[PDB]
Amino acid sequence: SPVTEDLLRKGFSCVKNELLPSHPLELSEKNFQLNQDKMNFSTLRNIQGLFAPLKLQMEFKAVQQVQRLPFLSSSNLSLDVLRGNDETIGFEDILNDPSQSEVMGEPHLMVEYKLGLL
Amino acid sequence: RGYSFSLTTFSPSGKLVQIEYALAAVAGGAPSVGIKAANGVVLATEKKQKSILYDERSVHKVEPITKHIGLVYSGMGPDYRVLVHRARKLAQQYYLVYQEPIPTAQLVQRVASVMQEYTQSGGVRPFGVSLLICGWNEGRPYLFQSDPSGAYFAWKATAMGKNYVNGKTFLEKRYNEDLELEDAIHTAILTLKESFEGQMTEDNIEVGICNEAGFRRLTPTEVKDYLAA
Amino acid sequence: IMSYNGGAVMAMKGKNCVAIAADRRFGIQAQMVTTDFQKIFPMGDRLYIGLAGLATDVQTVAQRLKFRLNLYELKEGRQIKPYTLMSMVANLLYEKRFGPYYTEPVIAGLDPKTFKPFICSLDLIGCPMVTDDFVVSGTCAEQMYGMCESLWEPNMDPDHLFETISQAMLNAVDRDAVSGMGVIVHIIEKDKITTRTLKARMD
Amino acid sequence: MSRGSSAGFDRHITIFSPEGRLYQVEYAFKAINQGGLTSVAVRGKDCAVIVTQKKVPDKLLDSSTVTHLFKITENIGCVMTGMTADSRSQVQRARYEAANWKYKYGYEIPVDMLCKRIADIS
Amino acid sequence: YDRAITVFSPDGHLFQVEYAQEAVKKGSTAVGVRGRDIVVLGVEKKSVAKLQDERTVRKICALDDNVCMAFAGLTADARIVINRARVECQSHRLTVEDPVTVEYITRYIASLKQRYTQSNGRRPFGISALIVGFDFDGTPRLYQTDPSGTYHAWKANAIGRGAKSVREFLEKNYTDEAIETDDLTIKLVIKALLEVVQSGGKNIELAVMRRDQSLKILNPEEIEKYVAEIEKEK
Amino acid sequence: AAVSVYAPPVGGFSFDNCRRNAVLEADFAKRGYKLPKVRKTGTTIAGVVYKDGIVLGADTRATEGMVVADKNCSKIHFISPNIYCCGAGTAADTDMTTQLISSNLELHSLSTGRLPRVVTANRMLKQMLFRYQGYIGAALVLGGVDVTGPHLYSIYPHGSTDKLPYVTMGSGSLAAMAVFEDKFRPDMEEEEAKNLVSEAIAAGIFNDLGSGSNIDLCVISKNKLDFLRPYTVPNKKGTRLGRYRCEKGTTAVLTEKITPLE
Amino acid sequence: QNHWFTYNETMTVESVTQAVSNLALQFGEPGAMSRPFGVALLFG
Amino acid sequence: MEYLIGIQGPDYVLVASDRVAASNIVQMKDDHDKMFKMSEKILLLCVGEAGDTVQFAEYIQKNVQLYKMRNGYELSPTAAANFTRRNLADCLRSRTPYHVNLLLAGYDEHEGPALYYMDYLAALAKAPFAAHGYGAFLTLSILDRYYTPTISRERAVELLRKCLEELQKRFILNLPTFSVRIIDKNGIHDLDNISFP
Amino acid sequence: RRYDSRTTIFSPEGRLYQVEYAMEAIGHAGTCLGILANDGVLLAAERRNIHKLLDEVFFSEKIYKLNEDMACSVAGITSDANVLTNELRLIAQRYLLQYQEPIPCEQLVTALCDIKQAYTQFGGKRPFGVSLLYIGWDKHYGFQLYQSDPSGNYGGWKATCIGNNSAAAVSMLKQDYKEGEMTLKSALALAIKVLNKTMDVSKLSAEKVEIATLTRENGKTVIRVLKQKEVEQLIKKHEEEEAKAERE
Repeated sequence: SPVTEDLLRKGFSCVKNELLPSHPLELSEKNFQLNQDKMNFSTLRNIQGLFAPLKLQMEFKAVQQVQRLPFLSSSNLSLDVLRGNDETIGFEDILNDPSQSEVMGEPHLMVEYKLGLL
Repeated sequence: RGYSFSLTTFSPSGKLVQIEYALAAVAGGAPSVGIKAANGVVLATEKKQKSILYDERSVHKVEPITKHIGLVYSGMGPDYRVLVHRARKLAQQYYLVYQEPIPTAQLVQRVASVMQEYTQSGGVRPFGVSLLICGWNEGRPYLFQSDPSGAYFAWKATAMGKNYVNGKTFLEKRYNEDLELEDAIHTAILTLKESFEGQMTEDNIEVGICNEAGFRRLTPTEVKDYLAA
Repeated sequence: IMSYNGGAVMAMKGKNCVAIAADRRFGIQAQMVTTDFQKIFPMGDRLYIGLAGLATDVQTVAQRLKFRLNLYELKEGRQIKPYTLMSMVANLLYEKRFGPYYTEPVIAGLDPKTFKPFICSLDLIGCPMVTDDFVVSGTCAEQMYGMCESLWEPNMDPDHLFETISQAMLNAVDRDAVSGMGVIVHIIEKDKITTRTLKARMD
Repeated sequence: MSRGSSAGFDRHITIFSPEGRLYQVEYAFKAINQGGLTSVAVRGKDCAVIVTQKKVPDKLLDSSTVTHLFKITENIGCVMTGMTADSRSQVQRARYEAANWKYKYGYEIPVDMLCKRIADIS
Repeated sequence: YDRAITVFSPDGHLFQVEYAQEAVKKGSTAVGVRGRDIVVLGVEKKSVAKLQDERTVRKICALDDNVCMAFAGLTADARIVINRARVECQSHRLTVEDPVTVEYITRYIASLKQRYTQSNGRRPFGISALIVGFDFDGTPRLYQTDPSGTYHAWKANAIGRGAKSVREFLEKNYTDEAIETDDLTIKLVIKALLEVVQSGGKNIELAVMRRDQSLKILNPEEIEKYVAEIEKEK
Repeated sequence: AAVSVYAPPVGGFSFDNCRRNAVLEADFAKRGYKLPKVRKTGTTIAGVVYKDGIVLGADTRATEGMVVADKNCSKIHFISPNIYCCGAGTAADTDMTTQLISSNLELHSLSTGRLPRVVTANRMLKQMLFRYQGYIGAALVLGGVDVTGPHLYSIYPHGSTDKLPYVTMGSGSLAAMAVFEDKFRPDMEEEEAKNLVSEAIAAGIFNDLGSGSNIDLCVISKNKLDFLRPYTVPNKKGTRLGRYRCEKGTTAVLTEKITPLE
Repeated sequence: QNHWFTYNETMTVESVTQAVSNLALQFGEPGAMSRPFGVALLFG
Repeated sequence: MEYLIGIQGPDYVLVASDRVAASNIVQMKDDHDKMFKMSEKILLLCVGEAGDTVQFAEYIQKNVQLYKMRNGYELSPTAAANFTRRNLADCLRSRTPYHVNLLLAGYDEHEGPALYYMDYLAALAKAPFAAHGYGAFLTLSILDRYYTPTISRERAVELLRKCLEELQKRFILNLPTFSVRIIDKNGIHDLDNISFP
Repeated sequence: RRYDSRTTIFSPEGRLYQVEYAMEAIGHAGTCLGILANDGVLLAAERRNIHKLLDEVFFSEKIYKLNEDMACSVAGITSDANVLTNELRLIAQRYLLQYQEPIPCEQLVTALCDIKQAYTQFGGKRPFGVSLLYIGWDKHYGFQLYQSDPSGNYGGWKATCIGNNSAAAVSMLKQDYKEGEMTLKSALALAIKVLNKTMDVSKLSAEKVEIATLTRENGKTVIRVLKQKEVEQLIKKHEEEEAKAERE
């Protein structure tokens, strides 16, 4: 820890160091929105009841699947006022803005991966 | 018509029924007038809060952006505050990088794209709203109008809103360029007077200028002074 | 770490004239593999940039900056003001603040509208600062402030500016092992760009 | 959702009318009167009295757990009118939003911000 | 009972596949036949359009130095399939130092076609291929895909509109004598294609492939010369 | 475009250099080569709370080691119409981490129609700095008047906060804050406060190595915002005695190209 | 083949009919299918 | 370790090599062609850490044929270099502490030949004659001494022979025989191997 | 028929009806010329908005500029062209970042046609209504022009005309094109003649047309737009030539 049970499409990534975290501010930056949402969900589930996290997360799921196709930039106008970051500009949009992506994948491959078919 | 009821399908002539319906909806709203002059611009509109039960403060129409961009809606009330907040966020996002204020054109393009993004998708209605925005960059005044589908125009004397055809016809014979704000404000007041269903009062006009100082919004007593004059 | 390669760049503001100069050398520590390796990039027309440091990151940062500059120029219509590129490179460097690059860029150019000379500088991770008289950065940073401070003078014509930028480099860069063997001088006057190549000690 | 949107000019929220009116939200406006109540709030110059109405359907029901006047913050109230099953959720949502704002900015909220947040999330 | 791929009919007869086949049976024709050591892949151009340039619009695409390609139907889907096949061929060559056989790549294309028939949210690829090429052992090979999922190791079949007539003509003339030399195969395929087309030479393209000489299209002068030679019938 | 991409790119602080950086540093540490450095501008910052408003001030030297990189670098930024901050150490980080909060507060002020309150800035700065546990160091001195009254804060590079009536942070600060400890009295006047802070910053600038050149003050009184720069020049460079300018033809030349622009 | 690699023995026909039927049972609602497998097999 | 040199000229990009293997104290094979081929006009020399070299070269070689097969025409040496450098930098910094040296070649149809030198941190120069390995130290001066700016194809072989004789005489290791390939505007020509008895 | 409610269903005869209907959308836009000459590659346009209260904007409203040489012209629903032009600029710049050469035509036209088609296979999104016309130069194939399609059927056209009244304009262009020998001035005259032949015959003016060229000189491809006063004399010359028909 998985065995094999196309290398040109995905290659040149040794197994050595993905199970070896980089500079300690790695798991607190690669996964930040997920961790903040998890903490808020746990707090609400503990103090307010079991209805609020279920309702809010299923609202997230409902609003998530109306954006443009993955191979184009997503405006994400909605889901933002609902998340609570409506005006909380920070080190997430001014640095390496995804609109000007330096590298871009194939459309069919990206959409079929987003669907999870692969 | 079966080809209607869904914005993702083309009618067998070439059109989008939902987009035209939203355009008619935003046409059926509140009149608004914008005048571009050699010295500045003026945006004039009126509110439905006629009864004294309402308040002058709190809710307000012409919300400024940063210091040089000001807008006004002519559509659905609860359906442009999110858009305004997005516009302010975009202005600040541009301001952190490129340490110099947003020019108008880039903001217009970005807001038009974000508004259009809820047209091509499937399952969400388009925004019912159409808003003018005025800017002042490089010693020049800028005026633009946005459509529900999203197509900016370099308009000069648009009177879009309720009964906008009469406003356009009236304005097509008064504006002659090379004017200061003093005459432009009077022209806008006359255009609103042409179709108001009543007389203008001290608390029915929300004019806002964008001269080479910023986006000052005229105080109610100042509006009273101009209305009397 | 700015010793695995070499480099040194200046910038002097004269009288409606700005001058930028570099040193041509690329070698792996003691060894040397080539004599021609450009470190001056023609971004815009009357603007230039002066990357100097570890070369393998110089190339990458130059490519990314050129890409973003083309994007902004095409989208926004007209040319870029010299102050904007300052924040441009600041943002680009702070993009990887934790995984830092190795570049100490210098920007020198003219305003396309006012023709008022402008010179700035940057540190490793991006900290904007502007000096009126001159600025210098590179591997041999220590042995240039002394040469430049005395020889400088305000309100200099292009000829004296070229002489001063030549004298503050030609006999001030040879006092070091790495970063030698050739000097390129770029003089940017009001109407026409001009490039010159000096000759120095071949050691 | 594997049930689709019902076809019709007034059967779903995301379909515009031919003239451009949202009929579903108009039905929502008409829905408040279904429960049947009346609430009046008047502000003077130094007080903000709120009056409402209370109706007991029968005698067995207790008279202490049927109130329609909840509390949002330490010094903010509400006179929620309409279907109880939805006001009971908006009250919790407003309480959570108020707590979050107090945690993020460290002072009691002006009424306008709470109203705007509720309006946006509605 | 034909409004979704996932649904069936009271008798069976998955109908979206049949409709896709009907759509495929609307484009320009295509043929192909193997010989001793030769393969031809001639096609026919529906319209001249002298203003348009024949360089960009074409059907005989290259898939490898030993595998070529000719489709019929909607252009964009065929282009997507060819791109994916090129990528898969290169990936297989990278993962195993051995030039890819015809059967493997044609199976990959068939599987890619069949994958887009399992949910009523993705339409099937409506095209038909004529994969043909030389293996690593020297044996000439030819195949033919199908929109649904199938493929057969045909010999001298044809696709496109009006394919029954050309198929009958080919089956009524295919013999070991006609596949002995090189130019005999060209004569046979030209005689086959001359049926459906109005006038030969104007809008007929060929692609002669030899043993490890890579794909080589034919200029109009050689086509005219071959037609003139085949016009000596008595 | 590319043929080896699956997921859309995600913004934020990139980290695709540390793996190479660590091995390169290990290679270059034992070989006695040059080492990277940043502008660790250890500077004195002073602030006092007099009767009406607040007074701020800091020195204007920006070093990058043992060499004076700059002689004029503003240590006072802009956050709001009536809130100012100061930086200390690693100016690159402090510039961005103040500009971000300035923009956020501007958005809040635009959305509220009233002047911001200092406690909001304190809360946001504390939250951000504690979120980035260490690895970013910017000692700040946050001061500003609001609707309630004068305020002052002493944010640390780990998230600590205080509400002192006077504070001095930076590399060389003990001299200035000892001058404060000796001379300060409660409820002073405006000019006296300005003189006191000027004297403290002068003591700090003289009795230290990390500070030098000019000083400035940032009086932010209730109904008048002032920004004096520079305020006083304690040291003035002398004059060059002999002319050492080189004339035309002094330097040689090998090749030359002339290209005319428009 | 995976079972042979794991347990190091030969197959039993029931032990593979069960596996293939379990795979074919997934009709319904992830590369999951959406229609029943219109096929039939005679394992021998 | 190993040895790689390449001399430029008017219309050739002549490169040598060292057909040899490596192990602990043993020579596994005495003829191991290091010269991977890109196209009909491009070579790619590569010496580095074991395994990573043959993997990276294979990956970068089954990517240039894709461009030709997808666009009809062929890449240019400058594009090939600026692509190989980018791939090497992105992959090395990503997750792998590589150690590979490369020496591109090639002859386009507009500007003469082109020879590129690249270290293991993904730099890119355009030296007229470069070297790799350890023999670079002992042979680069010899290459520089006799290198007239213009060299005839006949004299290039003689210069290479002298430069290899000096290495074979003054080096610790036992490089027994070398390979020689010269590129012109006719494909990839080949020459008889250089073997020292 | 009933098989046109969603853009994922075929027809008994075999056809995608939704994309066929979307093909008619580009039939309600201004005409677009763009004949190809020996040296330059002229590109005319049309400005539908001819109202009296519109201020001028830079680079007209149709002709764009992609990276340094290639331009484009749009038609149909203009609300969906600002996204395509932006993404196409992005793909060109991304290719330049990858390989340090100017982009060829194919690696741009095919790249955009890929996305344009991909929105016609994942039902739930309406296809883009556009008829983008391309233009540019490279060093591999000289000067060439391409014309796109909402479904995606790009072909290397030498002279075409998208938009309304396309049939008559295309036919008369086919009947009056001097293939092989073609000059920039003669191409411009032919374009003016074609524009006068089409449209409602309003005699045209400087406030109804836009012209872009691609003269390549001095080893640096440039794109220039003719001035407002640079076409009035051209129209006058064409009118004089037309009136000089002699006859009796």
